[PDB]
Amino acid sequence: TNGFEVLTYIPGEGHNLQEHSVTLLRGGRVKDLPGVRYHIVRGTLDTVGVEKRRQQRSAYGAKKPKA
Amino acid sequence: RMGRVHYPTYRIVAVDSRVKRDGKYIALIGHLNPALKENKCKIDEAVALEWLNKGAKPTDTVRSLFSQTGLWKKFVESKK
Amino acid sequence: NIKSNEKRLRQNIKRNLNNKGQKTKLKTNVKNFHKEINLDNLGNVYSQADRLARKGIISTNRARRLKSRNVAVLNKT
Amino acid sequence: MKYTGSIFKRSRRLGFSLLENNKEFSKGKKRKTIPGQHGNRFRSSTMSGYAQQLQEKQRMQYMYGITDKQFRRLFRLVLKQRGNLAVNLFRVLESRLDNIVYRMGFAPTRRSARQLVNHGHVLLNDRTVDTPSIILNPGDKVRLKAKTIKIPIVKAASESGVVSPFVETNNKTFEGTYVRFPERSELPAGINESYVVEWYKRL
Amino acid sequence: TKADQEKMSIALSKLAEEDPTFKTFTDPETGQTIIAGMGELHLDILVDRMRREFKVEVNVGAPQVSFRETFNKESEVEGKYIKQSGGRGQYGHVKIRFEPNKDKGFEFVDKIVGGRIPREYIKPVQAGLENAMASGPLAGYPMIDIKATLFDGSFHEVDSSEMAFKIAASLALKEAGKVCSPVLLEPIMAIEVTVPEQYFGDTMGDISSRRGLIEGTEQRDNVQVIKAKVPLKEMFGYATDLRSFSQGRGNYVMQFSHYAETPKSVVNEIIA
RNA sequence: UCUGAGAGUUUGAUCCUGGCUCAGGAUUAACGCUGGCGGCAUGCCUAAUACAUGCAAGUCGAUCGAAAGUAGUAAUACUUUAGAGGCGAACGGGUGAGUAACACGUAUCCAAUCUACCUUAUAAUGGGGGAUAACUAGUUGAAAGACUAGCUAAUACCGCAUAAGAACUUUGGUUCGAAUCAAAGUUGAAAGGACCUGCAAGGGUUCGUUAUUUGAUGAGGGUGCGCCAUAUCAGCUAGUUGGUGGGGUAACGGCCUACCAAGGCAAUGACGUGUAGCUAUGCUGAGAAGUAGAAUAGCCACAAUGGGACUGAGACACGGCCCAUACUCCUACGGGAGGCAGCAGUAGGGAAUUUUUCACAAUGAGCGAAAGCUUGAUGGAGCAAUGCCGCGUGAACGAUGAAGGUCUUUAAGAUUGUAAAGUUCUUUUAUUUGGGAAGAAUGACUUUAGCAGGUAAUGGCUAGAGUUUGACUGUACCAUUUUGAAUAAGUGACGACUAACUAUGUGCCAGCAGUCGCGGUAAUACAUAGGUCGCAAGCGUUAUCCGGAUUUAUUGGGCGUAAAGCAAGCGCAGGCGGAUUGAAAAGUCUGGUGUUAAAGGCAGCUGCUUAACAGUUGUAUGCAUUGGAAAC
Repeated sequence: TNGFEVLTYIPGEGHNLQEHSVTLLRGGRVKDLPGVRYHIVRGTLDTVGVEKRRQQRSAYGAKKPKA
Repeated sequence: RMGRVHYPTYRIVAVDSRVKRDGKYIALIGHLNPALKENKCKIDEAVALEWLNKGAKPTDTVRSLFSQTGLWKKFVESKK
Repeated sequence: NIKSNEKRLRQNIKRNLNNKGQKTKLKTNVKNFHKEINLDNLGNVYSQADRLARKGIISTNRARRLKSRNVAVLNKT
Repeated sequence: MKYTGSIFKRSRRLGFSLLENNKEFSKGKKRKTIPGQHGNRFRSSTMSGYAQQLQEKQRMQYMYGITDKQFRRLFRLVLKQRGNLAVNLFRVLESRLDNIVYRMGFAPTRRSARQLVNHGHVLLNDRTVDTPSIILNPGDKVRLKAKTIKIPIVKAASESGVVSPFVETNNKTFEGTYVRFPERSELPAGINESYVVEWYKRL
Repeated sequence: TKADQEKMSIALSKLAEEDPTFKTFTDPETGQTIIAGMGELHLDILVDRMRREFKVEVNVGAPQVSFRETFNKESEVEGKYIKQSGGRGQYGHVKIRFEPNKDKGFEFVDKIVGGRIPREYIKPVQAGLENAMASGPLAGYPMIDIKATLFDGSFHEVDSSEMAFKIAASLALKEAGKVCSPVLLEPIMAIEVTVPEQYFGDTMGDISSRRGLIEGTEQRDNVQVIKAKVPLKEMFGYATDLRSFSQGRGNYVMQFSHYAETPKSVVNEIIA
């Protein structure tokens, strides 16, 4: 939201980058990618979100499965 | 005052009626819960006598308890 | 502003002009005593101190200190 | 969760009946095997000191249905008293209302006792209790005024009374009373309370 | 600026709560933000709210939906990438056929019979093709409608690796595309216009003068109906060219038809 | 005895120096998925950024004249005050920009202070004057207002009588800069209002006045200690360091002035710099301590910004004033008006921090004998899983285990799973019916009994009186109060640490990722289905404080090959320091005493559904005085 142009990663399968996508991130280091310590929350204001998972959909924000 | 909502409490204090409450006190005299009226208190009437000798009028409704302490029998009628 | 401040102004402005007059005449008495030393102006200041210190116009300490100083410097005359 | 849901499923992996033995012993057959489609030979490939500590703690709260925050509450309460804290805690472990009602011959299961207590059929010393976690104390009288004739469960428990010295009861008059603190020998001994109190210093 | 993009998206949030009928698209290829409007006054009032009500200052341009690319008659070239960048040797070499396929996308056919390329390298090379067509030497749009036929290759020792073959295949694809005179395809929308009588000749002359594919008449119950397969660029101002001539009493349906060959004039216009 | 649990991690391998990660807590917590509710609070930390609107601190007619209106034939009684006069306003609430220092806290000193309204204590509570307020009429404009001339009241203002008492002056009489008495010199005391009584005279009640002596309160002043880092910041300093006189503050004080000089501080770090409201304390550890100073409580600073003054006991006054600054708003354009770091609410920001909600029911504060008035304080109530505590979504029995599905891999079995079906029962909660609070054991209110100087009598006071006060609240909850399983469970992990794996897809790609690391051709590491396990209306993710980390190791580590010995010597200060005898005990221990508010916890008790929590009771660091101790 301020002037801090820094790296980040897209955690999870696929992506929803729009070259202007406003979304939320995650703080945490990744060992294999030096200089990168950031991610993107899947499903915040731009990202679609992924359902049908007993996995994340707690993280990687996605609505509770509907049946 | 203190306590909880639906659970009032107010420790009776012989405090200056012109200075705010919930602060430093020369001497705390008694306590009472106004929710359920049973008149439980820890009044002293020993240093309170000195306070009344040097004014120190407590809060508005303390005079009723003053009647129970019976100080009127020993404070106002003490010159005759 | 509020009406109460207006009433306080309407009062204390005139009370302050009155007090200014009293203080300036006390000042004039002090001046006349500074010109020459005599018992008549000593009595004048004696009266004025009681006129002004009676109310909040002049503090008791200030009046007592000034009269003590004047009578002390008079004691050598 | 307030309830484990399926209670025989709890005895599946544990291999211990919460009843005497009849929980998973007489329902058609005796299914005391651990669950899991991935089931295979497991004799010494899943048991450790940490694992046995978890097993003891798990069966301990399963016997009473204590939630984590209430578990820490009871831990602090038994900290408030001195002596051998493990055995004192175990004595407090019977201070549950539903556990006592089950042990008083007033409910065939502690689960039934809990659901009666929440329903409001119980009277604890002129005070109906809907929370079944209240702490017992010696010298407490209970009543079952009117919500007991329509309940066959409470009567069936009454005829199948339980003998206990730490409490007194007139099951034919629907009367119960907590008399004294319970004795360790009257209770199962496979549980080790020490390891859990060692495990509870993490605040 | 990208900050201007963000502030214009804030203005979009403000202006979409009143009437969200306007559509906004951020194209992944053309890039410029397309916003829909009714007419001159509608766009004007949107601009007025943007600059005065919202204090948002953004430049205004022209709508962006560009093209597709393909190429001419077939040819066959080879790719030899003997190279290295980082600490050791690298090499790869393949031989593929670059053939157009008018109605089919990427297609692979193998011609390895003498063991020139192991099956392990059959699949990566395909990907090397699938990424190589993405750029064109005229304006850079991806090349589609191509049939690829791998013929030969050479797997060497440890110097050989799969990505080296992919890069060699990419070189071959680009070289053959340069040789085989690439061409462009423009989007074409199918527009149907139904007018009682008034703008028969008007629309006829507009389509004939501007662009479009037409054939005569359709005579509906009491109206004249004309369907034109017209380039999507020709819709620029057509919404008001027809409406102004119709005094606001015009309507049509805009549906995308297909990509069609670009004439030489379009070849001269778009290039820098 | 208060009181202490680690795990993995280099490499052929082993430890070691030593880093890393998390297992644990906490959080104004934020976010995701979801989500009935009880009770306990709390609920801008971003922008002291800018704000509409309302309240936000006003009261007294028995202080005063008179005005307006009702009743009344009038007088007069009554209703309200335009205003004056008295008091509250400086309470209180909110903020943390500023401030790195008497500021907090703490012990004491004010031989150098003050402190209405409230304590003690006495002297009385007059004689007048002359004025204006309000109003009337005119002038200027739509108006706010402003200006001009006439009439007056006040417990208002100002002289005049005496001053009990004080204070000053002088003399005599005191004490280790002191305090007390006597005489004389001088000065200046009040204002009346209401009521009862009294033919009246006058007397009394009550309010108020004046001055006097004494509490308490609050403020000011004195220091010691405690109260960030920065030397890749060594000189600072001329009101500066002191002295004499004067002005001056409630008092001392270069606080300031005139004169006289040139010192003063600073290597034990001033100054400069950035970082800061401080404390009790919240949390983390057994603790030494760290964390931050939530909220609350005490203290200090501020009120759009810089000054300046204003009365008042008390302010340079959130919501008094002028100037100047900056802004905003209105102006029919001449001129004016104002300052939410008050309650909220509103705009921006962020991930985000709520109602312009109700009654002043209680409490409190203010004004007033009195009634009565104000009270965006206060108490509630609204909202939020934000934390805490607590409860349901069924329960009794119930099958070689219903149907389907899963694995096994067609075969059985298990498996989902007492979960299911089935019978029976129930209702806190969902929901109908009646009950249903204390909170007000207060406060008003007059007659009675009594007390009490008076007594002619009201009134001064204590024991009973009801007309008196509820938003909360026909509220929680409760008699199967109506019916009814009906009104309701997700989340993470499952290669190891870390208790949790099968089937399929899959091909170092897709992706997981706290670490070790997995996945390049059947992956118990990824993605799905099923299953397992753990917590649960919370579970997952992030940030940040700590434990773990004793990993800057007095407590509680080393310096040879790892990180560590200046290349060495002279080597000041300082630190450490041979023996014997004495005293003081400065240090030290210890006894007596005071202080260290409450609240925090530790423990007991009480009220809660045990419960968190609230109240009751005590528990303490530390400092000072005094008596000892003699080892060091």
